[PDB]
Amino acid sequence: MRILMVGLDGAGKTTVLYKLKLGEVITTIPTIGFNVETVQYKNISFTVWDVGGQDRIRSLWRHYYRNTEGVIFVVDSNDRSRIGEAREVMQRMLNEDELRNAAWLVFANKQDLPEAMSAAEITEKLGLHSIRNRPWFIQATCATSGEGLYEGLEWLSNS
Amino acid sequence: HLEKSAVLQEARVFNETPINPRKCAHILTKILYLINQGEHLGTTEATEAFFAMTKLFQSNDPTLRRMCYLTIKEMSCIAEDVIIVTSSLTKDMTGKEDNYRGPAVRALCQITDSTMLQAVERYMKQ
Amino acid sequence: LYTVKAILILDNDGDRLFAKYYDDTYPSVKEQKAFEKNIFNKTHRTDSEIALLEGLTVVYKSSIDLYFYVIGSSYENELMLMAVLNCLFDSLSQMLRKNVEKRALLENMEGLFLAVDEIVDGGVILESDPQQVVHRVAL
Amino acid sequence: KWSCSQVFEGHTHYVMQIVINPKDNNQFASASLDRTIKVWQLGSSSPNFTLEGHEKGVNCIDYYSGGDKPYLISGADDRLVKIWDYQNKTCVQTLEGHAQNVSCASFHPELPIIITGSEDGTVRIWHSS
Repeated sequence: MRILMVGLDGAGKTTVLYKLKLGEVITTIPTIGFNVETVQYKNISFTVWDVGGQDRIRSLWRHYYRNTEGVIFVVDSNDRSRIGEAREVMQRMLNEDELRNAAWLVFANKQDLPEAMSAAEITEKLGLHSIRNRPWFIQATCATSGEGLYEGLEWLSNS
Repeated sequence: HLEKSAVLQEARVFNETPINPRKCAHILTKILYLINQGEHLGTTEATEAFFAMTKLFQSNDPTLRRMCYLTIKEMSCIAEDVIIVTSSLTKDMTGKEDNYRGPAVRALCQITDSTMLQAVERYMKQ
Repeated sequence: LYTVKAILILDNDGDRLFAKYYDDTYPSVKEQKAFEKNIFNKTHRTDSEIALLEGLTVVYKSSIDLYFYVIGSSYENELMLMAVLNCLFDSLSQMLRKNVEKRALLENMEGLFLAVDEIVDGGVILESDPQQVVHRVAL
Repeated sequence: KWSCSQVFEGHTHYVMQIVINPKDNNQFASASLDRTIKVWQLGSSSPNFTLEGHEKGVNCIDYYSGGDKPYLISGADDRLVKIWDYQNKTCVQTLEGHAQNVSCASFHPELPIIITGSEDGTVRIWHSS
């Protein structure tokens, strides 16, 4: 299974990936580029493309769209200023023809932080209810603990 | 020997999911052949082939690594959004064996520009 | 930093089976082939380790259906250039798993391309040890 | 009044030394003679990642101090002190240490050197460049 994981910078995309691959919480640098890794979960081998979220790189995601079976969209639940921006990025991503049938999994992340928005709140802000054309799911996660990560891999594998 | 259009085109599959070190390495050999035999690449297809190859750097095989160094230098100037390949070259460059070591520094440094200069320095000093 | 101007391995007409230009003076096919025809015409049907063409010492050798070239400066001599040319012949032979002829080169176009880039790098002599080149390259 | 806040279970051998990372005090590394130095977080009993910092057990762990220095050092009884970068996860270099089992090794903060000690009664200072 081919997976594209994106989201704004600092959402926790690489932390998520290497928690999944190494069971370890690594010390990230901003990703100017991608990381690509293969992860085994329950007889599925997920090839995850973690593509950096800062602006220059954001402009490049479209090259990773093609062949994508599922999309992990990571959100920093503690950052309320950038939630609209996330909504804007994700909405036009939903309009992409190469992403047309891909399974849509939102991770509301850093759920560990006291003022993190809830997954329900995030669902309203991102406009997730309005997707009728394909599968979507939202999952509260904490990438450092590992909470919600495998519930994500589970949902994804049931595409 | 070859046709530049067909070979530049079929390279675009790398950009998607297929990585197939054998097939891609061959396709790369063909690129080097088009230049060597004496031909001139077409820019759209070249630009496309360049973005595709960077995915191929994930798989670490000494022949595929080799193809990748010559092909990116030749295709570097007739290609766009080449910057993505720096990381992949550093990853290769630190990997011990002369096949990677020497050929990568040369391919990396050619593509590398003053912004990118800083990145290559630890690996360069070594 | 500069010794080798270019390396060419040419069929017995001077046409490009191969050339890889360690000069920036031939990138276009027309002129790369012209150069190749030029060096092959002087040097050929008189085998020695010396030729003087274009004011540059050209060192060359031959095989069954190829003439093998290093072009370098003429402030030097044949022997310095020859060490590159010997590497070029040798390394291709050991690499391909067959002596340099048009057939060996064509048989493995990839081994040939990679092997020559290790020998010369932008006109500096990167490598000159045939053994080193061959291990360094993977078919 | 010195209640047991958390217990860390990870190390399978004699935990020779503990140091706190100065970039996140919630993180510490512990060196154990099990040929690793494991970076742990307070929150997590278990070591959230393991580094295999040495080959003949790790006597000491230290961080190279600062707000922008993610480094580990390992000392071992293989006569050697090793420098590691925790950010990249590679072993930056190996330090000759001493001519006998390196008892401990540490980083000086200001000066570019590593100061090591050995059971041969000798201390050596190495330039970290």
